[PDB]
Amino acid sequence: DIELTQSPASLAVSLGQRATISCKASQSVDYDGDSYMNWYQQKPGQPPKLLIYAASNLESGIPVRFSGSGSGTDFTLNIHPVEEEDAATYYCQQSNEDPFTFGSGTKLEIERADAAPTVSIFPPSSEQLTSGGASVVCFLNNFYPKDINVKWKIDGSERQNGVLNSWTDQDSKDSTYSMSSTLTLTKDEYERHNSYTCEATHKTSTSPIVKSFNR
Amino acid sequence: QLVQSGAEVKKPGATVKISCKVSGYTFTDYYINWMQQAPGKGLEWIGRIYPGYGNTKYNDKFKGRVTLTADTSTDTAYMELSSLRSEDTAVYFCARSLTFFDVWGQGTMVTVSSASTKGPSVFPLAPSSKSTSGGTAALGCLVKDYFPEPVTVSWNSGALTSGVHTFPAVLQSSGLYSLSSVVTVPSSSLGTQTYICNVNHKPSNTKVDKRVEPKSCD
Repeated sequence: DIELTQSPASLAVSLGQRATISCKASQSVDYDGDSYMNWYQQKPGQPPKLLIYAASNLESGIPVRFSGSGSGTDFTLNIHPVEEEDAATYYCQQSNEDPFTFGSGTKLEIERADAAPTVSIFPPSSEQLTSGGASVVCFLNNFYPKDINVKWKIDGSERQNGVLNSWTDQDSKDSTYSMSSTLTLTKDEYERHNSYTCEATHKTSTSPIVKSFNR
Repeated sequence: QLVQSGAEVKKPGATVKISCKVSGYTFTDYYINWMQQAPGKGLEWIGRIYPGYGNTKYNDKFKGRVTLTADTSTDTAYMELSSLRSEDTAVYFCARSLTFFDVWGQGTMVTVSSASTKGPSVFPLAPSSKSTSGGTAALGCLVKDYFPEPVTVSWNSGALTSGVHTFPAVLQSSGLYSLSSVVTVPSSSLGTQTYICNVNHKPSNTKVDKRVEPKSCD
């Protein structure tokens, strides 16, 4: 089996800058009069879409700013005016000798100005309380970089268990990240205490952003 | 055009058979390949069939576990995957001549899990308490403990679109999915504007419209 070796595993550039990714095949893919190497772009939750085939031929519809080069074993995909729109994983695939094989892919991420999260805290709903549940939610929206820490405090003391965190994909337009932190307690635990706060530690501030309410 | 069969839900050990109906060319003339993609993961080739002869070739990962067939009579190709495991959860695509490009089906989501189909509970994420006057408030709905994917969320019957974020669901250790759908709004609107999240989980034919109101103390 031909092995496809892509590098780097991930790229991080600012909008407008040029980027180059490499794909090396374990043996020459040159046949007929062309190299059977294709590049595909896969955006989050989407099926892959072809960019280049025959190593350097652009699919109809693809901009000039996507350029494929190489022959034999060394191939490259270059993207000029990089934008948020280009945020995806790029795979190369060889079609010279079966089985057809894909590279591990190169994840293109964009850099931007650091942005402090907009933090919102939500007390448990009346509906959830009617049952035996009580979840406290904090939204940490439109921040950068992705690296962030959330700490939950109940009456001033940290609570580590019963928290679920989730990060959105990098925004397709402004290249920011958002995250949700849910602290689930029993109805009894919730009513037993008064002060609930989530503290967001991000490089944008020397001190964590604090949002809190008292029951 | 390549049109695939609907989404599938299967228990571990079961089998799934996905269909790929073709039109707009001579079906027997081109190889049909299938490629799958686990949620937020890359692309993985599974095998090809020669519709003319019915000859096949499979990736080593699936050899003895996948069967590809076709009915030239109705220009349809099939992928059957047996001894299903949770790792098989992925969108499955058929593609005509993937090596020499070109055309892809829309994809078929197959979810494999010991979990059973279930409608979500929809809890309000009450408008954020503001210690100081004037700002932005966040509110939403927690759409918890459903199976399988997907669910759709709108706000005020699609009237409210600005500042809405419906997050990718997380797969809880229980085997059920949970997601949040939030919106940021001016704090000043909380007194006067009604906010309802409209949740639709078609797999369980469940539809919920949940009013998200300020806490009684607010």
